[PDB]
Amino acid sequence: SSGRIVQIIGAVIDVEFPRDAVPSIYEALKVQGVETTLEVQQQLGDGVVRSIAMGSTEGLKRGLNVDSTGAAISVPVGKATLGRIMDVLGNPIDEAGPIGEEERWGIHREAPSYADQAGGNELLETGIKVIDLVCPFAKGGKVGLFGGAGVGKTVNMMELIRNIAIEHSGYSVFAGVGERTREGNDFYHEMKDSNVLDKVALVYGQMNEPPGNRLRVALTGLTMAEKFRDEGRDVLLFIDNIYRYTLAGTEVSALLGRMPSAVGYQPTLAEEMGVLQERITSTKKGSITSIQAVYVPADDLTDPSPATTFAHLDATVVLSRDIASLGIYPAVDPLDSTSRQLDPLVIGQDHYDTARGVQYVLQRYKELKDIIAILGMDELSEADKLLVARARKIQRFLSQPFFVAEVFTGSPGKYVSLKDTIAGFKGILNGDYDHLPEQAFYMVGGIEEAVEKAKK
Amino acid sequence: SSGRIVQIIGAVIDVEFPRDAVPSIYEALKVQGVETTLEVQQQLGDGVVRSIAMGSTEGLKRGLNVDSTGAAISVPVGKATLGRIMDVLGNPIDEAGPIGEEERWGIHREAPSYADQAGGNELLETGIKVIDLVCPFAKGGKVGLFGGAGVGKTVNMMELIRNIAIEHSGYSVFAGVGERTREGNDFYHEMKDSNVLDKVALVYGQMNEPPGNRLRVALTGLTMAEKFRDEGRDVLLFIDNIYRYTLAGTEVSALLGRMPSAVGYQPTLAEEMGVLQERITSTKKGSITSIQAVYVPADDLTDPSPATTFAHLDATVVLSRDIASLGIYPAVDPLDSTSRQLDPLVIGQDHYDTARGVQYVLQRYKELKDIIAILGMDELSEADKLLVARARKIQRFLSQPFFVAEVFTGSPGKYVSLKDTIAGFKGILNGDYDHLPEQAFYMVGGIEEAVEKAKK
Amino acid sequence: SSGRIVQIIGAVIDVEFPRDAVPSIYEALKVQGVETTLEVQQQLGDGVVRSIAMGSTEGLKRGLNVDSTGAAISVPVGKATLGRIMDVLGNPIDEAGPIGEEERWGIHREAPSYADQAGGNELLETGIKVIDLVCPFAKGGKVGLFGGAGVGKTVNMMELIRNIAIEHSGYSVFAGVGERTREGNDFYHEMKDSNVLDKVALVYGQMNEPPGNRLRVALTGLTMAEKFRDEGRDVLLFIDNIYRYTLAGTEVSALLGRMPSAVGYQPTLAEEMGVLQERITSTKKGSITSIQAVYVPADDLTDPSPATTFAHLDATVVLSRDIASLGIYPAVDPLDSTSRQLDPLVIGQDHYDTARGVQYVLQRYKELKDIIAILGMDELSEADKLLVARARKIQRFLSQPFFVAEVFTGSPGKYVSLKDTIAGFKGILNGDYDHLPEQAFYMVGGIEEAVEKAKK
Amino acid sequence: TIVVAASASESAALQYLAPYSGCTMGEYFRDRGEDALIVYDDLSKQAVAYRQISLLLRRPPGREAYPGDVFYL
Amino acid sequence: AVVENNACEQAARMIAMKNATDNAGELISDLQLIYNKARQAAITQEISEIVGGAAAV
Ligand SMILES: Nc1ncnc2c1ncn2[C@@H]1O[C@H](COP(=O)(O)OP(=O)(O)O)[C@@H](O)[C@H]1O
Ligand SMILES: Nc1ncnc2c1ncn2[C@@H]1O[C@H](COP(=O)(O)OP(=O)(O)O)[C@@H](O)[C@H]1O
Ligand SMILES: Nc1ncnc2c1ncn2[C@@H]1O[C@H](COP(=O)(O)OP(=O)(O)O)[C@@H](O)[C@H]1O
Ligand SMILES: [Mg+2]
Ligand SMILES: [Mg+2]
Repeated sequence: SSGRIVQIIGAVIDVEFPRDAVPSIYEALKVQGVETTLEVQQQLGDGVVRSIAMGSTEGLKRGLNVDSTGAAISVPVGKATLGRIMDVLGNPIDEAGPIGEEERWGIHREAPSYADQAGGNELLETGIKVIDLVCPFAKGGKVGLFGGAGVGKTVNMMELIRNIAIEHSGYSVFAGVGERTREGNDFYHEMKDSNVLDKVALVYGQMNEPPGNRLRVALTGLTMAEKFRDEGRDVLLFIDNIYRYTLAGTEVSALLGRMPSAVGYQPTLAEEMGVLQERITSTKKGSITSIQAVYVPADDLTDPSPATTFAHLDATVVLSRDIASLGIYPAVDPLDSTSRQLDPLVIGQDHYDTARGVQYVLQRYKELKDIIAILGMDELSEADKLLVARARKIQRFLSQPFFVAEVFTGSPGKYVSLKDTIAGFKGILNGDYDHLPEQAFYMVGGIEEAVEKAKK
Repeated sequence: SSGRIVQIIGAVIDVEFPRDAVPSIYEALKVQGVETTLEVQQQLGDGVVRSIAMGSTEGLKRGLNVDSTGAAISVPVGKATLGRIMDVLGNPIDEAGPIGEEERWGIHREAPSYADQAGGNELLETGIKVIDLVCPFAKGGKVGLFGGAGVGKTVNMMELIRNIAIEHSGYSVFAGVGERTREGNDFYHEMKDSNVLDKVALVYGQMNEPPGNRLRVALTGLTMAEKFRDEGRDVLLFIDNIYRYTLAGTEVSALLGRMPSAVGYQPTLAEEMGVLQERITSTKKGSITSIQAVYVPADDLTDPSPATTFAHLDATVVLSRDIASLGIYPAVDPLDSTSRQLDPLVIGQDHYDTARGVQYVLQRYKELKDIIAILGMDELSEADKLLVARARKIQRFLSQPFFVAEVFTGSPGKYVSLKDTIAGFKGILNGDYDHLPEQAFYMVGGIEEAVEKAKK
Repeated sequence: SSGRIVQIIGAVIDVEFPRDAVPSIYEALKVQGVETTLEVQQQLGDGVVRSIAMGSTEGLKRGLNVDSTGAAISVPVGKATLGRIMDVLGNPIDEAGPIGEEERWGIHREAPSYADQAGGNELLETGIKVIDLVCPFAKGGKVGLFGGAGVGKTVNMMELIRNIAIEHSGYSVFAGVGERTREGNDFYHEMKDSNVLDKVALVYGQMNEPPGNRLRVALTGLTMAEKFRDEGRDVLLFIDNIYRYTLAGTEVSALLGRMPSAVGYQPTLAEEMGVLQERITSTKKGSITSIQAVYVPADDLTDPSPATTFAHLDATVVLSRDIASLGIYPAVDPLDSTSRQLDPLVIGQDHYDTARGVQYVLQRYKELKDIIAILGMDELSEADKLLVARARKIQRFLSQPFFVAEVFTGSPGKYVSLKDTIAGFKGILNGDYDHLPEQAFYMVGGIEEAVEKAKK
Repeated sequence: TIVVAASASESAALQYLAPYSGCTMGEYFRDRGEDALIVYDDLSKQAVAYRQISLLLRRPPGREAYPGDVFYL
Repeated sequence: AVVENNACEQAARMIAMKNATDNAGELISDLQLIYNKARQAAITQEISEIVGGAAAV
């Protein structure tokens, strides 16, 4: 049946329905004669429901007829979503026609049960040396990405999108939570030019959209990722900024009139984060792994938003402006970046000792560099100068030419295995390559390629 | 028609009138029997108006009949107001009987239009070294004396009144808003004993008066100044504390049914301030030169009230508690004070370079102060040791004995001309006085008196 | 007559009675089917009263009958309470049978009048060096032990119970307000095994209890003590934690329909404290020496509850988490702790000068902390270095092993007389001990033990 | 000396009114050509008593739950 | 002997100033935590006052 608009206050709209036809919480409603969607938030009673417009409310009036759809916001899922740009409701924002969908799924569901969890920890082989050695990702895990602009964040996402599809038969989904319209257009062309667009589904909630759109885009992208996982795949879910998901929840909570919590956040802060993060896991069919960019308010790591997010992160990848100047384009900081999987009871004693060996040598070199600067290179012992030489070789061997970066590097891309990554660094730590020049260990991929690059 | 009091709560009173005889916004009402005036602030509906008492409510009761006057508060204006002390309602508060008015104006009015504004840069000399150097005032300009409690706002204003109003050929309006009754008595006897009371109109609303009185006293004084400006005359308008106008609005805002904003202020803080401040201006008919003292709650210049006030003024003079705590008066901060006249095109290149030269030395001394505290003074360069000595001399050469402050210091007052100020600071910056001790520059006047003081 | 439960919200219950039979404020009511007791707080109108339950509300429902008792909560008083444990309602909770009461008193009374007050300046030696030096206690006066969580409040009270029962021959009353149930069991068996129990009355309302019990237990203990004071006896009234009486009031305040004050506290915060604190006094009939532990929320001494308590005490002992972190016990702050008895006319000049000298030394040492923190002790002046050395010795000489702490440490307890306390600190101030190492003063009781500790 | 007492156990109304009662007793000498001195041992406690009454009367709170007219007090 | 002691004075000072720089950073680190605690507390108090006044008006 149908109801009538009774009150309009900004993005908040109240609708009255017959006592026998009141729509459910989270049900999607359609205004007759206008392209406006309302998501139901609360049942006030006496037939009246409180909803949030998923669009602009300009030109709406009291008394307009509204229709119930019988289910939550339902979006297209499957193969047809690849290489397409969509809004929060699943509409094709690109001027490429209708999506060739075969099925539609509602955006709200429970996380997989206690019985649906996978039987252990399985690393996701990214094929990138520095990440697979120092920042090992677990399948079904959540990775926090930290750093400023112009440090390789976009190129690193495109390489991961290429490798999951070509080396693991998977797919990717990108959720633009509070996306800037200029950057959203630039990213779409960069992926078309890099030939990765047909391997990813793009869902954008732009900054100029109402709070309800920015809050639900993460669930729309997650619903598309859930479909591929059920197919029998390992999937990558990229979230453009997890802080903007928290802020959209704060904005919606204030519009609905709820009493604010500590530091002004919504009272539901931990539950809203848990509802999103608990769906990203390794099941008994497939595994959704997520890469999420993280923003820290006022540089305070104790602030409720950073605090809550860090509770669901399995790894932290930090991109460094200093490392980029050195010339290592991946730009991941081996000392600041960390992973909960860097444990001998998970990755075995060999991988753990090799990774901790690289971190120890790189720590000592950072201390020695201040000594060499303040007092001079002649002041160091013979053992310390030998360490400096191995540290420099390790530092350059952390570099790698990516297939999406051939335009910048002028060289073909490389996919190094975890086995080849461990063997190369273990050899340099033991001194098996002490005769080779450090440059021979720059932009080569596996350790056998350094040997030849040195031969010429 | 006639109305009945229906609700008294503190200074706010509700009056119910026939639904065909509801008085206008800002309309004045009179209580029957009791001598009390109420101004309509809001029309709640059903013939009821919300009003604020311009007196005490201890004698008011529910059911007292109230009369509609058909207009807003009408105060006497013109020549009859000179040499008289008056309240918010324009009644005489001196024993000299009634005022021979020939016209009454309404305290509420529109601000002059954009086409009526006038621009002038005539330099006005004050006789104070710090102001004449970094805050040069202009005829027809707006000046603000910003400061906390006990730093010199009243004293400095009295010195200006003496160095300007006494010589000023035109008329003058002095408005005491939320002032101490003792200061008002001392100033009245001072204007009367100095024979200058004949050219000064005095309006007083002290701290012992009801919120409504302190909320409209500024509009009464300004209405008298506007009558004189519109006659084509040049006028001086001195306001003792314009903060008391904002505070009276905060004290009454919550009882008027308004939700509070940041730092517990009325949600109408910026509009209530703009409506008053835009009338205090120099149009194309006559010129109002105005000096306002601005209280800074808890010495915090970021507080919403002080922060909203800076944009309304041409000259901003800042008084510092840290300078006053060192026994240095006037306690003007030469790094936070500013004027639109501090421009090479208006004041000349020599004055401008001397002012910027003094500010550069003081900013450099502010950052060397911590070094000297922890390590000591011998660990500085020869250039820094010399700069610290000159900064301490400039900081003491800005102090000045005032004629209105002889009861507090015991020392005779001094008036320094702009030529003498520039010469004294240019000499200290150049090095012409690097032999005299820093104590020779404390409380003296012109640079010759520092030379005489040094010998003794 | 009989009323009906009309509303239930947590610990607060509304009951409706016939208009001619409405119970008075503080009247006790009993629920017919469960015998649960309720205390009337306010009369709401229409025959409805609001009350707090003196027990659990689980299982209660609307429509149950309620009986008015015609009087306030009345508890047994006199000799029959000695060596017995009671709850908030005066029921025995020690399994030893009924109390042989001759009379009962209501728990609400007015404080004694101005003309029934008594002045006590007789010093009460505690045996603790820090307290006997800077916080001298007096017979018939009030003491407050202020401190954060786990800083020493209960340990310092148990030591004061042990060393004050040496000279005192009368009765004691102990009120356990919202503290650990294990600590009440430990104290009861300790006194029972030591044969001290027949001179102490015990009342409990611990952390396990509902809000109504924790809110009224303090009144029940004080009422029994008042019976002994008014029989012309010298009594000791010990309160396990006075902050819990105020906190139980905060949990119930919003349910009583009151608007909250600063940091969520009840608007009635200072009156509730005074109404209980004023009754705890030495009248002309008898004396009530009282020692109260005062909890400090999140270590903030500026919090409204601790801030409001200081004015009700004769001696203030302020414990600190920093002093406790260095190893010192008792962790008293000599600079924050004070007493009304620290006067030359009460204690003599010699003790007063020793205390003034100790404080002067520590105050200067506190001021040099930041300089030593960045540059170390070696840059201080010759005199400064000497003070820093005496300040460090005075600090460890304020440490003392207690007889209630030999179980925690294993070292034996020490009792130090006032004469030995003055002599030890006077010697350290004069420089008579400048040749001993600092660690010869830590936990040494008397100064002679420091001389014998320095031999190792 | 005249001593005016409104102790900690007395009604918040008596603590709120005590400074005005003492002021009125001092004003008797002022109005008759004599000199007087008055000490208010704690105006911060008078403000806390006024805040209690105002919150129980359900008047809207200000800057630290204090009444809007605490300056005028 | 004098000249060698001057070389020792310079080296000793190098170490003293390194220690002082490190100690300063530790104090900055501790103060920044107290500052963040004060920043968060100021926001919660203001919101309570805004909500409290709006729940009356
Ligand atoms: N892997 C790479 N190989 C070579 N150059 C790179 C690489 N990653 C980043 N860069 C350089 O850094 C620039 C910015 O990288 P990008 O991924 O777009 O960072 P961001 O998205 O923050 O702007 C690139 O245009 C390129 O010049
Ligand atoms: N120029 C000055 N010279 C000497 N003392 C001064 C001067 N200005 C202020 N003071 C001191 O401070 C008081 C003036 O403060 P006042 O002008 O009333 O400050 P405000 O109006 O900012 O509260 C004097 O009583 C005196 O003690
Ligand atoms: N030697 C000590 N002397 C005093 N207090 C100590 C000592 N060592 C540790 N503390 C701790 O102080 C606690 C008691 O004080 P506190 O926690 O402040 O009292 P409360 O139980 O009332 O909260 C003890 O249980 C003990 O663990
Ligand atoms: Mg003043
Ligand atoms: Mg305890």
